Amino acid sequence: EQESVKEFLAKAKEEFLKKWESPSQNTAQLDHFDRIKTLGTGSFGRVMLVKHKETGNHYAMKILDKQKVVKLKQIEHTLNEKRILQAVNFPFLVKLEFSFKDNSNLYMVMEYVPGGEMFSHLRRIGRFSEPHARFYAAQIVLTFEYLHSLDLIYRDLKPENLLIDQQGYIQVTDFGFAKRVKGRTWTLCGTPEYLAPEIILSKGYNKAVDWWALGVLIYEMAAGYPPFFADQPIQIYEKIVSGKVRFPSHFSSDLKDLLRNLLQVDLTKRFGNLKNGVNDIKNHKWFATTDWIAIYQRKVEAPFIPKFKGPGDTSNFDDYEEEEIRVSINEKCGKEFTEF
Ligand SMILES: COC(=O)c1ccc(C[NH3+])cc1
Repeated sequence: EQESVKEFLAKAKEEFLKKWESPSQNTAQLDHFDRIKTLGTGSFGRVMLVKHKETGNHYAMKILDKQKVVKLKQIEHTLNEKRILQAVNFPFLVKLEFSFKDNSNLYMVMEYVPGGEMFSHLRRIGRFSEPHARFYAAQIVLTFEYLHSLDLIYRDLKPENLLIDQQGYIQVTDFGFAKRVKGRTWTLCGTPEYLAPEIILSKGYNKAVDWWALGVLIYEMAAGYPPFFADQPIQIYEKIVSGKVRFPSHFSSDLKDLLRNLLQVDLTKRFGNLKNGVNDIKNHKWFATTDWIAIYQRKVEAPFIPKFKGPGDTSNFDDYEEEEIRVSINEKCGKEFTEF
């Protein structure tokens, strides 16, 4: 309710809407870049480290195969991802620098963050101390305050999507499930361990699912494993809907209290979804040592700085089979992707 935050968010929304209404398109092409390395791969796309041939800058180029996007029912999702990313601007979101398409693929050319995914660092270290988890959590809280004020739901919070930058701060990547939603939406998406009960139960759900996922993330960062862990998805889902969570004895009382309010099965009682909105989270005791403005301004010294040798270093990412980027001589799926 600080007039300061109100005016910040009002300007943020004005700027977002202008870009949302008139999206950029076709701002580079493939032969402006050299291919370096595959950084990730999935059922309909890949992320490739590339270097711009004129500037020498490195980028993470997400390449989506239009035919596979169609087959796996991701058309609208890919259009969401690009339209949202070209319109947002926040310190903890990876920046989309260029986008374009060709006969075969869609391309989103993002700033490359060489420090790696939080997932790798968390697994390597085991767990994060509460201060370390809190530093990251505060960045997600502010990011969700920003996104939700724009009527955006993120829907893919998990450690793999949180890159650690050169200053040790988070950059959220992968807007593949992000959507502009006034009210409710219905698509089943997200990784099993992070799904809110109302997603599992096929309800019309809202931004409260992001706050649930933050609870899962904070738990996993501080414990080293997620709260509803089980060997198969159906067993995970039974635990999620049950309303039962066990906390390690090393968790502080303040942490347990915050988590009970984020991991609240009843979405109408969940922190982030009450009348006081995000302030129930920002004002919670677990965040008492957090200077929200200093986090936003990146003035807090980070818990650690990833080790890397320079902007082209791939040592914090892992190795994948290197496959061709073939571009068909014939246009595929042109109609479906006209707006991209
Ligand atoms: C800005 O995006 C990146 O730097 C990046 C994204 C995804 C991966 C692999 N999951 C690696 C790097």
